[PDB]
Amino acid sequence: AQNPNCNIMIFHPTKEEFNDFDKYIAYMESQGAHRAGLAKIIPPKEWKARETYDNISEILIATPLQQVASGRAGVFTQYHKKKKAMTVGEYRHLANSKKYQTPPHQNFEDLERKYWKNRIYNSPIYGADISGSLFDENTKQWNLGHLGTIQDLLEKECGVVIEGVNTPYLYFGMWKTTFAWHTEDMDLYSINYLHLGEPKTWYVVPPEHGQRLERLARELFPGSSRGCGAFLRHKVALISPTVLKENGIPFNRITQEAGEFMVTFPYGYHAGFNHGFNCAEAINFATPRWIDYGKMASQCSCGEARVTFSMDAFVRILQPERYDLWKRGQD
Ligand SMILES: [NH3+]NC(=O)c1ccc(-c2nn[nH]n2)cc1
Ligand SMILES: [Cl-]
Ligand code: NA
Ligand code: NI
Ligand SMILES: [Zn+2]
Repeated sequence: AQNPNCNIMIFHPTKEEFNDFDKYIAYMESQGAHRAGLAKIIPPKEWKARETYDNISEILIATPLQQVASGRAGVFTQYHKKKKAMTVGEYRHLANSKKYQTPPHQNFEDLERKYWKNRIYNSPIYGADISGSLFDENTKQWNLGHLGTIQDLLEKECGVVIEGVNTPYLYFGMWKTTFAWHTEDMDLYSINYLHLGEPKTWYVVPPEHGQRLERLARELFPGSSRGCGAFLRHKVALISPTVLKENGIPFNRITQEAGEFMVTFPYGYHAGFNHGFNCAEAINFATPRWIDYGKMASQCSCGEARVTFSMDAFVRILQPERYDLWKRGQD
């Protein structure tokens, strides 16, 4: 069995290997990459996303979100407070202000230590889920706006057309902006390209061990758990690497830098934080190997989670017994 310890693998495709997206995902899996839940892909030197980032300041962040924590430094939830709209140029200036700028630090480990010590005492602002793309239309390899759609994948695997579309999203981050522990909607894959700026640190639990993380989360957030049997679907809970280690939870960590892709695999729980001002682009995708994960994915039906109408067809077709109750939770 490949990659039996479930390490995060890093790949360096050649320009030729970068042509066929789907083929390379399958190749990574043949090497056991999926066992970790996350892989890093470093593009060949010949490749570029777009020519420059000099002209992005006028993009609008219509609803920046302030991420306010409660709890303890290693075990906390966060809620998103809506702020007034601002441009990417305005948000960059805010990220670099004394209030929000990254502190002086020696290396990525020293910054990580500072993050876990101090995150809860600050409330960073970030831009999330902004439909759009920064890949140039002429970039033919690994352009996140031009991957096979999930709806076409289900049609090719299972036989029936469904409604829905599948387009990328942009994210603008600053120091301490935080992504809570989660798997993707319907346990899909995701891919994330860090276009510009400071790094993003990721934590990931192997898919084979995801129920260990779920168990711990129920223990650590007991009121949440009573409320919803899939509360990690709400994407609000943080548990530090120290606490995971204390509890014996298998996990790994890695830092993504500008110009690198990260792929998350079906049912790979992940969380992390941004080092400073940055811009990333991400989208969910499927392969044939996803279909069984999608059939088995937990669902939140308590109301809290709420998602793109595109998830409706996936539930309806893959999970007909659960559909009516899930649909009640979407209202
Ligand atoms: N599936 N979405 C993610 O894994 C994800 C979600 C949000 C963020 C984020 N970056 N700064 N705050 N949150 C980063 C990644
Ligand atoms: Cl700090
Ligand atoms: Na490890
Ligand atoms: Ni994710
Ligand atoms: Zn719920």
